Amino acid sequence: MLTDPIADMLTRIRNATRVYKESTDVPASRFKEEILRILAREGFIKGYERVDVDGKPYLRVYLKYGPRRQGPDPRPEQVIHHIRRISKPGRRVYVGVKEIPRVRRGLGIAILSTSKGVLTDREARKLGVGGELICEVW
Amino acid sequence: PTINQLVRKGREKVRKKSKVPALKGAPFRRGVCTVVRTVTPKKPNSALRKVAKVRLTSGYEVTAYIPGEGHNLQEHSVVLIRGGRVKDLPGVRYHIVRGVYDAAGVKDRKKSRSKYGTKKPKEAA
Amino acid sequence: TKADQEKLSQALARLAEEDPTFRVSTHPETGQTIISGMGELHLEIIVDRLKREFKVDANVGKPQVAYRETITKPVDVEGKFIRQTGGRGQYGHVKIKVEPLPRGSGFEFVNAIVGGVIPKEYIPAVQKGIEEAMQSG
RNA sequence: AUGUGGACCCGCCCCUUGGGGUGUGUCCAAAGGGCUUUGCCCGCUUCCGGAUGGGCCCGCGUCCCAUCAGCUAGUUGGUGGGGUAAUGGCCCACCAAGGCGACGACGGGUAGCCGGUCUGAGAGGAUGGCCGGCCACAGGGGCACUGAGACACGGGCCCCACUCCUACGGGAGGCAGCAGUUAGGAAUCUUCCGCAAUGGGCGCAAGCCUGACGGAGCGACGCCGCUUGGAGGAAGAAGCCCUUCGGGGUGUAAACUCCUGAACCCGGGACGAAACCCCCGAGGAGGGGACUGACGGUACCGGGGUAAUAGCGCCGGCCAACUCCGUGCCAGCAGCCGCGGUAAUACGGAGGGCGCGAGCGUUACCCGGAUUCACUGGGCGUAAAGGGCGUGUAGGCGGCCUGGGGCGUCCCAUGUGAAAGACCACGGCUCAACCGUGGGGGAGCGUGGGAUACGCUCAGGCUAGACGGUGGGAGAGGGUGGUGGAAUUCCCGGAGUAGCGGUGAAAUGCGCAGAUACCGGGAGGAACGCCGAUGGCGAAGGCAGCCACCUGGUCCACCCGUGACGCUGAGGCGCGAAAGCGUGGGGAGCAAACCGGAUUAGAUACCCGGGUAGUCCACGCCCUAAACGAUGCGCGCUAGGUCUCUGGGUCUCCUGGGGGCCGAAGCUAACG
RNA sequence: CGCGGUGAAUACGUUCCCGGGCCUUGUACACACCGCCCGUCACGCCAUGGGAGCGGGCUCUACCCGAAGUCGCCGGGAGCCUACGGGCAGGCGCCGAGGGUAGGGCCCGUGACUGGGGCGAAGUCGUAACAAGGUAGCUGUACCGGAAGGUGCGGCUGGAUCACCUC
RNA sequence: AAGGAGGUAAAAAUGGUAAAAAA
RNA sequence: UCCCUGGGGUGAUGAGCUCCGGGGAGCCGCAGUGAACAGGCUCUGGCGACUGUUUACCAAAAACACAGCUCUCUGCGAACUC
RNA sequence: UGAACGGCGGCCGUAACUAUAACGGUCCUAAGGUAGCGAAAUUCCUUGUCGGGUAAGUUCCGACCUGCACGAAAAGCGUAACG
Repeated sequence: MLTDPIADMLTRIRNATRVYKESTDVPASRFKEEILRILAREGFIKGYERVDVDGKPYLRVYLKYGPRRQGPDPRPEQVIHHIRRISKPGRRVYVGVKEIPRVRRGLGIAILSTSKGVLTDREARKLGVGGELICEVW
Repeated sequence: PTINQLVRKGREKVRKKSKVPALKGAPFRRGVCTVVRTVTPKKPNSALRKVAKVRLTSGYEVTAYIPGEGHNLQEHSVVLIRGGRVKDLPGVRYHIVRGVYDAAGVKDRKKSRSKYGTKKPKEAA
Repeated sequence: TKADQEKLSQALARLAEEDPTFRVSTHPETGQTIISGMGELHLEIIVDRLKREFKVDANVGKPQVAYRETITKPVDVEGKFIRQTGGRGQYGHVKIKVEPLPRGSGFEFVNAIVGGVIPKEYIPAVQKGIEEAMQSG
């Protein structure tokens, strides 16, 4: 089935990030490779590779965490706080130069797919090329 | 309503009703009148409040109230159809003003002389 | 019908505002605004101007009178409300003597307890229904 | 006539919608006036080019009601005509059936549109008056004419009203131009001055019309600036508010003090306007002199100098500010909640204090808070809300991979977006309100190139979705025909007799005319005991003895096939508890409506004896609900313990699909 | 009221009667069951639907008459110019504002009478719902009743616990 | 035998009593 | 009146003869289906549903009839009827 | 046994202006007229009261209902088509 394996991925991400499981798998595609590329490239996930399950190409992602605090329960804090799919298959966003997010007023990242490949906020802004606003993460 | 359904139909705008149709954009109308009576507010009151029927100058029999204590009015006055109900007289919309073409406020008033007629208490001393 | 009435009130709205004189004042006890003035031919011709160029259909009537009334004798009856209903009753056996007096005095009743029967909450209320059953003879 | 040229016609070269040339043949011109006259000024004739406004056309955006669903025969199209500056049926004729519509046609309510404007962080909502652009109207309607231009506000014709002048034969008139009357409404002004400045029409100029324009008047209607005073001034007079009789307040406020100095008096006194004009040169460029103010002697400059208006909402929480008498659910205030029903901080008065001050409250209209029609920015287990459930159209959207497209999209070049306002900057009036000037940001579509990441387009391909093959499998899953027993009422038979029945108690009831009870055989209908369950199947409503027939739904194993055939599905489709309806058959039990009985004040009800519709069959119609998992469907993801039904496997275990409960995380306002 | 001489029976048990306490539970109750709370009939006020119809605004079609004017043609036994070709005046013909007649369609105003709804310190009658509300509630429905309501067929929990078969 | 939960049988002769209100 | 023209028939698929038809201009009066046959129309109640039948010789109707409905009698030697 | 002949009551009181009577009492009988229609081919008072229609309307349509003396198959109601 699927209607955006992309969003289902970002979702499985949210899953792992919340349930705290060192890694999680998500099927093979160029675009997701680009995404996870961005993620690892900005100190978020823990890495990825072209794997296989049952004879079916997949793409697994290992993900980051932080230190274990005391007091209010042992729960260690998160690095990949949250991600939201912005340009849904109905919200086909088409940002450009003067546009483009500023994600948590400073930090964050705008993941956007443009004329020349998959660029981030500061990136695509610097490149002076825009396109679809994939998702947001911080 | 998934973007699509919102695009096709839409989300209809509030739309008022004017809970005070003195109408014409006119909130001051030339209150003729008929009847006086009394009536009462809910559970713990009892007073007077007229009913001034006014006819405005375009329709409506309303129930024009008054500015309270100190009236004469009889049956014309030009009760200036105003606007504002209370927990009394199931109407109290479109009040009366004093000064207008009749009433000129309470015989001796020291505050609400912005409706209650009385000019400038020039007690000559 | 009183629809033509406030209409004729506009008529006055240019009658009692052109010729000072007359007084268009309504008797309290009865309806109908009294057109008062100083002259037979006065009111007659003002009335001419009415059906003439203001055209009003009002069968020009005789002025009514403020009728009151009373009695002429001492009466004693039983005001017994021997009526239970749901259990709450609300019953009242009142025993009044009534006395009448001169055309011009005023209104009188007396704090008249035979000793101390009827509650003192009725003293300012048992007379009300007396004063109440008096607005209509 | 004169004919550079323009116009048509048939050809011809180039074009490409009627663009430009060209070969033949015919048509058209002209106005002259002035004078310093042999030359020029002003105008005239024929065409081409610009300057300038518009005509037509498309693209595009453009209020609401679906309770407005169909609309159209000048209607959609052509050929051939007519007309306009001209494309086109806009109109003639002739003709082929088409022209629009849920992308909301047709209808009708409503409405001038914009550059702009107020509010909200913004998205946007509402708005369009002064001003600037485009439109439309001329009392309503038709209508041409004139002409460069009109269907023409102070031009024409006609009908319609409507009002006026007359001698009543006849005739006139349009303030939606400008001041001013009246109707109207809560409300919107002077029956004014000058063409001095600019601008328009005409004249060679001098100049002329201009209620355009440029000025005063009136209204706190808006915004701006501004005086009513400074400074000394009491343990603080008195006047008045309050009190525990000590005082507290009012208030340096006042008075007394000195200082300045609105208003006002005298004097002088503007910019706003230098061109036009005559004069040297040539009538050109240039040079000189001279004329030209409505406001008004107002602005302003100098001097003389008077302390010289203060109000409006409020003091119950939102909302900043309380004390005293009265008033007593009365008089009354109130946007909300409410407050007073005889000691009101909400009424009403009086001192004080909160706010604002040439102003303050009131109402009305609009935007916000209202994230309270949510795009930013919401929701549908129980608050408002899943459509009773499956079907399917269009539509919406869409799996992995290669490459072509370059439509959506992104990039910079670039046209326009006027002016004005919005912003900053500089400036003008002695500040501001207000205006002078420079410059950039600017949506937006046009045109150029450029990127191809993503949707989509194109060709080819893959298996993870979907589907099919084969093979086993579970079931009260439906349509039909058949058949077993139990058990209720009933018919004949037989045997027996003092009651049964029924209930909280009783009674109506049936009974010696032989009932309730038991034995023998027959009738007939409807529903299935145990199994059997907290279970099974089904899309929902539903399904229960068992035989057989036809028949859908689905499950697992094998990886054999196809190759995205996909999820949902506004309408349309079908379906359906029980009741109910119709045309017929049938009725044992059952039972509303109806009757009796008891009961209670009442018993039209529950409780008792009867009895009907109906509950059954076929066929048709109705199609509703707590149709309830109150939870739409499809995919993937996020702990596991356990109870169980079914599919496969050598099996104290795994694994696929289901059915209950528990409880990670997570969610909720909470129960969950 | 207080004080004393004599001097018992009998309590197994919690089956049922009275009450309190505690826990559970239900809840629409909150000076709170001496609570709340629905429906007719009654009095008044306010729109509203309906209603023999009346009134009216817009618009719809077919047809009768038809001004000015454009256009089309004729200029004929005749009018005037004719620069004779024509022109002008005029003549008939098209469309045509307007009124007329009949029949629609839509909307508002409206009217004896009539349904219902709201409201208004306490009306009369009953007590259904909320504790099994004293008959478990609630609903689809069909018949009934002064009215709330009743009841058969069905369905639904937002219904029911000594203690009966499991989780 | 503990709870908690899931489907079956139980148990009320009748009850009318108002109200502006007091914090 | 005059010009134009379409198909059925008969004969042959036409001349003739026939049937039914369409268009365009044109002529005259008071009016052209020129005379004779030839329907006034609409609104709204009442009863009867409906076409009908009946008192020849006063009635045509709301009376009777009617298709339809219930009720009952009839087991064949029907019941009913003479 | 009532789509068999038939019949299908009366009086007293009671609604916090009044008027009304859902409501209680009460003698009677076999049982007290349910639905629908109603000044009717039925209504005496009657030319009832109201509304429309008209210059005026005992006629007429519509409506109210104290039905002298409508009403269930001697049927009640209503109905397009015919008369």
